[PDB]
Amino acid sequence: MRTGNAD
Amino acid sequence: MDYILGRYVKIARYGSGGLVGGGGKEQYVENLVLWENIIKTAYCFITPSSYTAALETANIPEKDFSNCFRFLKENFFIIPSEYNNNNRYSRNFLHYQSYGANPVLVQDKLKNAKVVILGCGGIGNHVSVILATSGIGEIILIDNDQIENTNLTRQVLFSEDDVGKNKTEVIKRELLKRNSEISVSEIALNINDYTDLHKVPEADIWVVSADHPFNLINWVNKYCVRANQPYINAGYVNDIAVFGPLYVPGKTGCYECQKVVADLYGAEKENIDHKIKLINSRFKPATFAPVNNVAAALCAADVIKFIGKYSEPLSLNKRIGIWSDEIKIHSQNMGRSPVCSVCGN
Ligand SMILES: *NP(=O)(O)OC[C@H]1O[C@@H](n2cnc3c(N)ncnc32)[C@H](O)[C@@H]1O
Ligand SMILES: [Mg+2]
Ligand SMILES: [Mg+2]
Ligand SMILES: [Zn+2]
Repeated sequence: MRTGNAD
Repeated sequence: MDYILGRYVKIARYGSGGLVGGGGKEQYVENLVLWENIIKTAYCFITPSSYTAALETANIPEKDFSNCFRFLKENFFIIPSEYNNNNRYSRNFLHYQSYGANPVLVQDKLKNAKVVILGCGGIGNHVSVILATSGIGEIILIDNDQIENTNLTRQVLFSEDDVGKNKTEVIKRELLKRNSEISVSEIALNINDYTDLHKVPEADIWVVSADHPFNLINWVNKYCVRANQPYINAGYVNDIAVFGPLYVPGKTGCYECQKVVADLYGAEKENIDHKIKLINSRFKPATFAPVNNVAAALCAADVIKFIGKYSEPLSLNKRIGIWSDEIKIHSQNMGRSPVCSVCGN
């Protein structure tokens, strides 16, 4: 979780 | 000065004593005699009763009764009779009571609130319906996409008959079928430049449940700092459910305060940079409804707490991951930095 999230 | 036993109290024998209560405030009482006396005390308050009226009928020493009453009170197992008074939100009222809150005042704060759902996909679907059925008074839905068949794995308000229709219009229909006492409005908008955020209305909080481009979150963050607008982000990184941060102007850190999440989706070498950009443009998350739904659920919880004020949101100053392929919950620290280039002083 060291990159951005999708949703 | 009348107290009543909350309906959310339960009692069991366990180990060398007993249990009183359930959830975060469950207490193990090893001392059997004390456990028995707590039960006798609790029983006095099934109907609204004063301390003295209960002490009259309890038939245990006042020293013991006083101890038991303090114990029940400090866990919100007994609550003011005032706070317990048909009601579609009645199960939520038990939840608020269990934190020592007056459930009618919480409900009033939710009723008076306005929330923006920015992105009406997996996360947006699940957050919106929780908020609608919890009685958030005004919900603004923002998206510009149409429903596709692949969306039905996560996007719970959509049916097969809805494929091809606009997401905002179907969410609105489904929310009002579930709670016709609230207000829902739609905005057809794709934020593809920073400046489009000027088209998003002020609200009590934004739910940021949109994910294109990769730096939308950076845009939203900067805009919300500048506009004094609270927001919460949620979603997933493949199989990890993520929620937070919950950004509150002048109080919590922003997305850029601490430098934990990657922000260069690229390379200093142009040749390599173009390869990276292609791979990341082709990126499709490995979505899984359980991951989606966890993130959405805990995001909605923090919105209800932020507005309702009865308990502190988990994601203040934190971006929280919940793993789905192992047992793990981990927080990235996003506390305020006095040196944040975005939100500092
Ligand atoms: N995570 P997913 O299930 O793909 O849902 C995301 C929703 O958010 C919409 N969306 C994505 N980026 C934007 C922007 N920049 N503006 C407005 N809406 C956006 C997607 O259409 C999807 O429904
Ligand atoms: Mg998508
Ligand atoms: Mg789509
Ligand atoms: Zn900051």
